[PDB]
Amino acid sequence: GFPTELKPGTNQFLTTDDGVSAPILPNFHPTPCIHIPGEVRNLLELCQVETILEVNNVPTNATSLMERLRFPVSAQAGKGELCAVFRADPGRSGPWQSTLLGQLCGYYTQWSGSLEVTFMFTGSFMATGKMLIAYTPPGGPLPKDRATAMLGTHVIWDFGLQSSVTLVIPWISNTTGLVSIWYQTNYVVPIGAPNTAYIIALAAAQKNFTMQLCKDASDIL
Amino acid sequence: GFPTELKPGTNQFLTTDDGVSAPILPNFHPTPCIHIPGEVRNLLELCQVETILEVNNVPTNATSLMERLRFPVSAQAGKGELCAVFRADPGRSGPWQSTLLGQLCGYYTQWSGSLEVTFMFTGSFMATGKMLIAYTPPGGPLPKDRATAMLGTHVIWDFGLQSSVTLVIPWISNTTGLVSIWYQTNYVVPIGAPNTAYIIALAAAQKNFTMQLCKDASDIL
Amino acid sequence: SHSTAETTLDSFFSRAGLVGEIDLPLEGTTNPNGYANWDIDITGYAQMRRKVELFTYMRFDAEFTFVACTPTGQVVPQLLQYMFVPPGAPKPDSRESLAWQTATNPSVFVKLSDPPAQVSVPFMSPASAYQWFYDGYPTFGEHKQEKDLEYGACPNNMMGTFSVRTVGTSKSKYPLVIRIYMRMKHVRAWIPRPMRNQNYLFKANPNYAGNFIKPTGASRTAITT
Amino acid sequence: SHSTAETTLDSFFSRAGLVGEIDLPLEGTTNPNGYANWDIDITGYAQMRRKVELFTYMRFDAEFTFVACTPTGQVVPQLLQYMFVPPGAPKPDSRESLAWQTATNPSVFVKLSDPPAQVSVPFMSPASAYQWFYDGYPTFGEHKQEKDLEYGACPNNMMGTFSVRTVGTSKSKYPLVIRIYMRMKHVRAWIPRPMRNQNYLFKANPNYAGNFIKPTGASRTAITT
Amino acid sequence: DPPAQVSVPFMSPASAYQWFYDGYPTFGEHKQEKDLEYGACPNNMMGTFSVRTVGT
Amino acid sequence: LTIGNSTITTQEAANIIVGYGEWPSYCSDSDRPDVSVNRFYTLDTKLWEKSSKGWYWKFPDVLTETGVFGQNAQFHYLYRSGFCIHVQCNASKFHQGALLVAVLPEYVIGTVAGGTGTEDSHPPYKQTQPGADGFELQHPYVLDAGIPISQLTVCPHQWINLRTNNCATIIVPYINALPFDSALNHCNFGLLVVPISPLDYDQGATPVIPITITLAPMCSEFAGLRQ
Repeated sequence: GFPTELKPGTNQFLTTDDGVSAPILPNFHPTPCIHIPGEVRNLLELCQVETILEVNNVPTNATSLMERLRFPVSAQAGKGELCAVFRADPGRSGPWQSTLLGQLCGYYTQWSGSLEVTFMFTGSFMATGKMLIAYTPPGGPLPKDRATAMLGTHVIWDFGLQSSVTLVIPWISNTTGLVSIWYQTNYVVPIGAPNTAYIIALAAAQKNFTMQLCKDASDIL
Repeated sequence: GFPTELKPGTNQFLTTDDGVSAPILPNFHPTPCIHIPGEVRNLLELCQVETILEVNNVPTNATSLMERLRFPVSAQAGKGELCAVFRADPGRSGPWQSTLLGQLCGYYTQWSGSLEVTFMFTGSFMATGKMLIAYTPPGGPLPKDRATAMLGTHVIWDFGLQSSVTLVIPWISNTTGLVSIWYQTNYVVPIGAPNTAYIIALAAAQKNFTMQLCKDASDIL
Repeated sequence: SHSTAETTLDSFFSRAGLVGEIDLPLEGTTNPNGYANWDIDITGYAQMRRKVELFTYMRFDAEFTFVACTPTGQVVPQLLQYMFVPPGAPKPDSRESLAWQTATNPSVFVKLSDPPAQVSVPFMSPASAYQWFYDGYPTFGEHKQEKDLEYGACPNNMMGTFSVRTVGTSKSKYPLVIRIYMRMKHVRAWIPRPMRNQNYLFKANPNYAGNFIKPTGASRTAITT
Repeated sequence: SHSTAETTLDSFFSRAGLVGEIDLPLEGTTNPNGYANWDIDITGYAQMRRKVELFTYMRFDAEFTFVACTPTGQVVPQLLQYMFVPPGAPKPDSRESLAWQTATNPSVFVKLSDPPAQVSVPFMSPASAYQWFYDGYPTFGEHKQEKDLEYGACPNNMMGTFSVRTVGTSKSKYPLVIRIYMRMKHVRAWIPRPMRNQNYLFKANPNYAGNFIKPTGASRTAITT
Repeated sequence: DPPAQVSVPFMSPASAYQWFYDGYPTFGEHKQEKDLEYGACPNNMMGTFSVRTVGT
Repeated sequence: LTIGNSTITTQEAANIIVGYGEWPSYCSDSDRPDVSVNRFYTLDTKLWEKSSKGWYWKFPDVLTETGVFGQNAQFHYLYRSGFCIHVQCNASKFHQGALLVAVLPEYVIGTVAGGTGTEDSHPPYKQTQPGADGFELQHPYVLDAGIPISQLTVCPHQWINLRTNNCATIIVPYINALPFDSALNHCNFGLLVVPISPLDYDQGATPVIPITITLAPMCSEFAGLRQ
């Protein structure tokens, strides 16, 4: 007869309780671990994967399926407006729902990290011109004029250098800044050259992405 | 089959039982502790806070709200009686219910500690006179004459020294002594001077305040 | 002081008291759908909020146990299991919602004949710590001139709720009586502020009326002893 | 990073949710024989398979607990003991099969008043690890032009099932309600693959229909802001 | 469960209980009149318990 | 140093008292304009009357319109600087008074419920930015904040005694909840003043007492970032 105290909460079922039980058959040996030269242990491998983001979600026809992946640009438009990226928020709707991180955030609430964008130029061999991509810092509203854009951080994009240009946003959380893309100058070509081109964009995140709070939310269905 | 004894009192619910449970999710990391240069650990910080105590709880009109915080004094009264502090007891009603310690004692029974009072003089620049504040020690009844007041501890209050005067009551518990304030002398001024002044008082407790027994009493409502 | 062993801080904070009460009417008009959701609203009751309002910066886990019985104190053999939805996911509105089918939400099941249940949940709020006061505009959006469509109902600040169902093909035929006790595990405070002295008029606002009150009027007149 | 103690992987995977539901009708037409067999089919439900399909190489043991109650949450004193047949032996078809008399199969019996049952079973599949995808012909026979007589029903891939009977001379007269929770013990993955985006049409095949869908169409037009 | 074992601390404001008292039990400064609550003095005992039944 | 006819300062032998040995300093852990910031401008004079009850201002809301650097900082939400506040009361030998000055962090604003029906409407657009006009008190027990006046002693405070000295200075440290936080979204602090002695004087004396507010950043900043 050993005395023992009965703590409250005996028949409660706990979802987060990690339990272990003795195997029924202690004699069967599981299959040996397979040795492979390359070894990967952590989920960090997914954080460096590149994903394409698209804006022209207007068409829905069957025979227009392949053109979705890019956005065309033409010389007919003059000093207009190329693309209007929505507020950068993986949780909210928009281009970010297709990405891996946005799906991962579907069970989660608070996120923070850095953002980088890469651009490469695919024009004609004889063309000359200058492109500029700038991100407006927080506080500043949407750029009405290019003067309000220049006060923010801007990077020069020459046509002799293709993709070594790197832009970094120091910190994004959850309110924030906005990014806009205008026509820096019109792409002009002489006779015997195509009148249309295409532009490819890249987007990734740095190592400083972290998670704090789990959420019991499921987006499916 | 391990033998075990069942102690009595298994289904009882205990209010004071401190229990710990395993977290459901062992992977989420709580937010890191924030480092600040100044650090405070104990509740003792509240014990050195000064609180004003008032006696003239008679008026209740709306347009007399600001005058409550002081008590006026005039030269018309001659050798009368300034203020009659009730029995010093934070538990009982009176000026002490507004103080922090008295509210803290609302769940508690036995208290002991030292008391100190500070007075500063705010009269005219040309006036001359002498004030005296004395606390009657225990045993002695309420002072009928100033002779019975002088046998107790008294402190001289000159008008050249403002607030460096300190009076200490060695020990108060829960029966006790009484404190009374008379007009030491009438405040007289010549022509071209105000006929009314005001006096400010201070009250605090020493480090020797302690608590012994908790009580299951709530004063609200 | 001389000895501070009996003056231990342990008794200074630890006090268990009744905080909540959940009823399950078998028919009704306020709740005719047969199910109710109870979010953890500490600010709901004045008597408990008085103790809490002395504190400004705090983050801690929670421990709850559930007891059900009859008004005569008799015990009955009924078993329940409790399921929790993260605060991030929206709470169910109608019975046909998908919240009851979610398998990704962890659950723990215990009986009643066993010693009392002890369960703990982590701090899942995206912020660093809870804030009882906010000298500004609660919304954390870039828009500072308009108002959100979901104004008034902002579950983004609380910590979620629990769903209760009965095991069996048919619905339960007995109403139960349940009382809840609340406690703090860790105590850490930074900025000390005063408490409240007058009563509260609204549940979510400390506003007052035109009938002012006075702390005490015991002294008939200050002139006399 | 600076501190990774709160970012522990423990909360990244551990989530308990409802996965299965077994009914015991006292009479019926779908199951008029009074007994049912439930094989462990993870691929049966779309919502759970979405989490699992991110993983390719895995082998692990299982832990299950069984709870039975009424729709009103009342508890009843009923005891069950569970018997498991190895996957190698064929599953019973008729009541007069020899599977109920097999003594060589180990069994563990626990009550209900005791703390919740924790049981574990080893990995008995003849293969090294489970394979969710197979770019070829599933049969492992030397014949590569004909088809087996048992096509369609291939229990050689699953992990078996359980048999449930009632203790007593006569049959039980109460139906029960049972819910099951599923979890992983060890997490180890090698080859990362994408998940699914569109819905499923058949249970065992990912085929799609001619009505294509689009991830989002929130932007009314891309030309404007 | 096994039989309940509960313990409560000494919460009386005094140092220890006193069964005998060669004087006047009241600890007030007044020594000639009597308190309004004479006869019922819960200030010496250790309190009581409240019992209610769970159920509507 | 000041363009005009006012370069008033508060001596050079002030008596600074540290609080709990945590004087403000630079947080430069890991877990050039210095010419135009060191110059101080004197705010306009104000006339104190008998019926005045007090004033309160929101920080740094007042400096958005006043300062030259205030205008271009409306889109740059970052700001971090400590302040030194000097208070002095110019009075002769025929005036009596006492002043209570303290800082109350997160000065919350509470609405009022008057009339036969306890329902309040939205504040108007004009009163959103009162400027130098400010507001007027209605219930001074709560000071539009629900707080009894007597209990403010929990925060740093100072007593203005005219018996010996006339000018006093108080120093407060900068406090924030996060290592980096927005300044234009979260209110920093506010100033509170309460009159203790009603204005009393005889004929022939000065019936007006100047009110002086002095701003001077005792702790210089580097600043400059996107926040």
